[PDB]
Amino acid sequence: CIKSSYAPWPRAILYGVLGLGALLAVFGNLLVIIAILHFKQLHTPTNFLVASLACADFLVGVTVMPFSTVRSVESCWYFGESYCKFHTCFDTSFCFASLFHLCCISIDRYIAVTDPLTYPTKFTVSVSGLCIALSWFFSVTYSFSIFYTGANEEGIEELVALTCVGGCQAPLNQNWVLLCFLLFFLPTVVMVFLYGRIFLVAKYQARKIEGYKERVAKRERKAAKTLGIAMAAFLVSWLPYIIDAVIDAYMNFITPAYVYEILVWCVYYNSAMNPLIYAFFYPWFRKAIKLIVSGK
Repeated sequence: CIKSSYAPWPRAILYGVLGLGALLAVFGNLLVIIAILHFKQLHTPTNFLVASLACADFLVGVTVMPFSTVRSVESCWYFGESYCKFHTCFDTSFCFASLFHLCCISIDRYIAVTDPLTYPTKFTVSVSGLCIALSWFFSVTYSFSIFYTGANEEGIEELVALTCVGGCQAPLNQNWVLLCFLLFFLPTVVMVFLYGRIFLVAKYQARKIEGYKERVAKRERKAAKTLGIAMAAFLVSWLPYIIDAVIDAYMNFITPAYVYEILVWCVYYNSAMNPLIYAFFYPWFRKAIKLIVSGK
């Protein structure tokens, strides 16, 4: 439809800031899916969740990432109008599957920390399997039934570029934006509450071990930084988008297209940081990754 190219200034550093995320989310994730399969020591029921999250994130990195990069910098979608129906249905499922995987990971961590004695019996491969079969089903029966059937555009077509050629977007309407808001919100309160309880337990154990403020301070800092890193990496990536989505539906669609693409990448990018935080932050994973890179 000859839509305005909307080309940016020659400061095209964006390619070297957007493509690196795809390279990370592909290579560092494929290197994690191998360390859980080759080695026979990492076959624990709590590592299957991490492997499933890694696969769901590698799917994003290998399918949606590059096309999203091209669409965001060039603002013109040169890949055919056929894909627009499938591309918008891939990330909508994969990101929510990753969010629910994070929810079960937090639940698992809370169960392990709060209840250490009867941990093996209460959390087996089945529960790990059950967690995986629910999140995926959840990310598939929402994305397909809300986005593929085109039931999210029942009234709003005033965003001149859904009514064009070569334009693809996800303009949630008034009714279904509340459903999306709840989806993102439900698995966040539980995770925050569980991490708060874990931090309180860690502080109590640090208090018990010593006995001196100068000594408890280091333990508190150590126990708080690990949780805060994950909390920030999740919130500052997911929050920006949901806020924008909730504000244009009830609001009369005021949002320049040159920022919406930037905002979406904020949710996407959480993909490049998820494996580097949940896998590489530990000694064991860091040894296996080192061995895989080497000849052996």
